[PDB]
Amino acid sequence: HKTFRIKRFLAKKQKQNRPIPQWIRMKTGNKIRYNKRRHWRRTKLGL
Amino acid sequence: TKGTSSFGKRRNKTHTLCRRCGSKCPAKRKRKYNWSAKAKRRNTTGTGRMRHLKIVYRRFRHGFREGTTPKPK
Amino acid sequence: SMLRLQKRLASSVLRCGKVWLDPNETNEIANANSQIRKLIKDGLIIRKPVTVHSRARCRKNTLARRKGRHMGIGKRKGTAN
Amino acid sequence: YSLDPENPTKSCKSRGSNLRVHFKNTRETAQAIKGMHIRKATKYLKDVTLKKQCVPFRRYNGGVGRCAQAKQWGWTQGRWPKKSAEFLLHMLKNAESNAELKGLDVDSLVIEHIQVNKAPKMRRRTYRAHGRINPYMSSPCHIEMILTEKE
RNA sequence: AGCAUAUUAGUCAGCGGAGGAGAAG
RNA sequence: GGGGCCCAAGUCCUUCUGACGAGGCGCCCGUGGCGGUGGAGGCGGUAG
RNA sequence: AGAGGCGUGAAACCGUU
RNA sequence: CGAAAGACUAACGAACCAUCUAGUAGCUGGUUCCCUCCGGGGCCGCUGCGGUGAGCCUUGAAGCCUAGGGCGCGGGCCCGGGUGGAGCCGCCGCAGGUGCAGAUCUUGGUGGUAGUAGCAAAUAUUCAAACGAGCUUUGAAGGCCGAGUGGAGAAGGGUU
RNA sequence: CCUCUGGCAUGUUGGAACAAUGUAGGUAAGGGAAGUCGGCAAGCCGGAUCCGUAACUUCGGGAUAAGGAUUGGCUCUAAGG
RNA sequence: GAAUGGAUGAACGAGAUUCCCACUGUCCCUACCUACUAUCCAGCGAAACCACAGCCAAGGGAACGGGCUUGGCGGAAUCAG
RNA sequence: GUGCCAGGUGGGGAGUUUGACUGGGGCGGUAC
RNA sequence: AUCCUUCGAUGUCGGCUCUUCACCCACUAAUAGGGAACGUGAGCUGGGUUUAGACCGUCGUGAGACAGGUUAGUUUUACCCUACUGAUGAUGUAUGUGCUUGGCUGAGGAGCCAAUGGGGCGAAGCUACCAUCUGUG
RNA sequence: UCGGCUCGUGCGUCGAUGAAGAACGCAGCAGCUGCGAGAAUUAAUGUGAAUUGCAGGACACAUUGAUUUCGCACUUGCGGCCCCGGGCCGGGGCUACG
Repeated sequence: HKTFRIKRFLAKKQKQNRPIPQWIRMKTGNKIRYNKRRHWRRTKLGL
Repeated sequence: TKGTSSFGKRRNKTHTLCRRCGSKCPAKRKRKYNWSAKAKRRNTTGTGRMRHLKIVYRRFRHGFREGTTPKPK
Repeated sequence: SMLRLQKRLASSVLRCGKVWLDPNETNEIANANSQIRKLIKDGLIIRKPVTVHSRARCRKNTLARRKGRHMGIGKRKGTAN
Repeated sequence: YSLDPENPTKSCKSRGSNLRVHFKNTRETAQAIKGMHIRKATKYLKDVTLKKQCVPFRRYNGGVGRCAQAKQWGWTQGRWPKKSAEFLLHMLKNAESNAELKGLDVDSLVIEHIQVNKAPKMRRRTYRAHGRINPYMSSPCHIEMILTEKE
């Protein structure tokens, strides 16, 4: 039992839980080395 | 049994997401107070997109001109 | 190697818990990721019989108690009523 | 390296970093095998893995039990660190492969130098009464060895 | 050097209303 | 009142260096003596 | 690279000679 | 709010949050260089500014290391050597967020303890084979759960 | 308590040994609370069937008071639709 | 000391007290057995605490020292308690 | 009844105070 | 009596164990008196005493007080150093056998499960002033 | 040291034509940032041959020419009025208070 808004929030939170693309490490001024990753057990969503 | 045992009975949410401020602010006016300047600066004009005020600044720098175009080639 | 998927599918298809995978056909199994029915038909995976729980002892004592045995003062735990 | 080889031509080296094996056990085992002929060291480490020969624990011997085999070393405390022995066996295999790569005589190699340094510690956590959290730290080690020809 | 008038102070917090200044005149 | 595009003069000789330094001509411009370029008045700039 | 995904690189502490 | 214990009010004889607030304290703790005199002097030291040194420096600045040579009663300083790679210092003045061993000081790092305490609630594992560099899987035994250690949902989680 | 359907691998490991002290269980001759602040804990009783049951009482109770006997296996008899 | 209630009186009470029966390792007086630890090993691996440390006698001393004084003396590294 | 003032009542509530010396402090005492 | 030490804590009565007192009963040969931080709580226990609940008496207008009585009331940590007890070492050429309950293996023969199913008898070993062993110039 | 702090100067411009703020979405291959279903930007003007982590723009040589959601209600719940198209479905415009 979910609402549409909760489900959309969950979908957005799911689409953000991926590693960075590797080619971004090759850019000219890149300071990132890895991804704000979230684990369902380690950290809980704001609900 | 007021500690660990009582923490297991946590099933019903007091709060949910707000439709105006998005936090988990029905009064027409916004909730803001002078005794928390940190809270005031966490949400103020400039912490968002300003998707209308920046254009206002750009148009002020030229006198709010409208109905004209740069001279055609 | 690991046959968890094959055993789970075999249990679901056979409607049992009781699944016997042939210990010698471990390579003809493990490439049946969907085919479990085909392996059932040729006997490579079988349904084992139910472990026996006979009622012969129960029937024999029930007959003995019909004749009237094990029903004395020393065998009663409840009141008459 | 520390203590560069005296005769660099007739010598080989082996190295390893951030080895997740206990520093203290490794240090004791390396001190036990130092100066040995490479065949003798290999046999000794296999015996350690088989509980046939001991490793004397001389400095980090707090609470270490006593064994009849430690008497071979003039010591009372000894153990059989399996992981340290297997790591050192790997490193010696690499060292003798390097020696073969340079045309050295492996059957006459002696462990001239060996050194175990502490590596950066690895963090985990353990949970303690009354809602506390304490560190559970791995103490890995760097290891280096230099084998030199002597006969 | 306690404390009640006093002081802190018409100040902090609270409410309402602006302008490019306001208010005043 | 805005916006845009421009406008002086060494990369000279020897030499150090991994590559605006040093020694000379002090040479050249100067109403022009901050930044970049592998310690610069002699690329953007600056003055007018 | 006695600069190796990191300028220099002290002390506490440890290994080895 | 309390069938009353000042009990409970998100781990209470007046909740929690922010502000007033750096609240006040005759009270506890700490309060940083040297020498001299009685019972002031620092060709001591740090950071920056005005002047000056036709000062120093990639033919190597600062910083750091050093069982090297020295100076000073000392605060300290000079030189040798190393490694380091880009700036720095003397003198005359000016200025200050200017010198630490303490404060159950703040932050960060690291020891001995120590390969130590320990990895002991819920009866229990064994044989063979397979993959593989090296408690998993399969088969066979022996066991356990027996208002379940079974099969399904609600709340919660959010892709597990 | 034991089993079948279903499920699991002994609950953050394993091996060797079987010292003390411990935690959790079991037994103990003769005595029987002498122990201890105190029979603490732990041990006696315990189910059914047939007998029997005091003081006192608000006549409801007390009451499973207290106390005694019996209980297996097997083969029958009688009764109960 | 009399609804700041006085007195009593069955049933009831994880309420306080005394005695008796029965029972028993509570005790005389301890012993043995089982399981899990502890123990040793492989793997893994904390914390509390810490001026410096860590053998005594007496003396004096902030009137009970570990160090000071005078004596006694003192022998690596450890393990289980 | 309401508005304003006046008198009473008002630990229901508010704020505050409840000396010093002293063979510890309190009681006593006054050597205040 | 004093207030020198300790109030950023030296655990506090008694008993028990090991190297209050009083009164009475009995035995004994005698049932002497004391100290060791009123020896001894990381040795125990927690009856007393010194929190918070509650009752009574007295006192107080009251909130409350009472070396006045009553009842119920969490006793933490050693793995460090030393001391001590022991231990290495250093220097110096019968699950046995019957019986038995419930269940299970189709029955029997045979067995198993019930964290040792219960019970009888019981080898070895261990062990008791619960020894018909020894104890000195 | 592409950041702060402090001082000074000029200006001093939000919103029902719907703001500040929030949500969601948008790139050939998460965040920040930039944008709004025309979504990593369209047009115009100036500038002038790049963008770049990776191949992928015929860049007319007049190098035109590279560089949404936040009438009644808040569950996408339920309407009403007028038009348009397709045969009830879809589209557009309206419908807050003072």
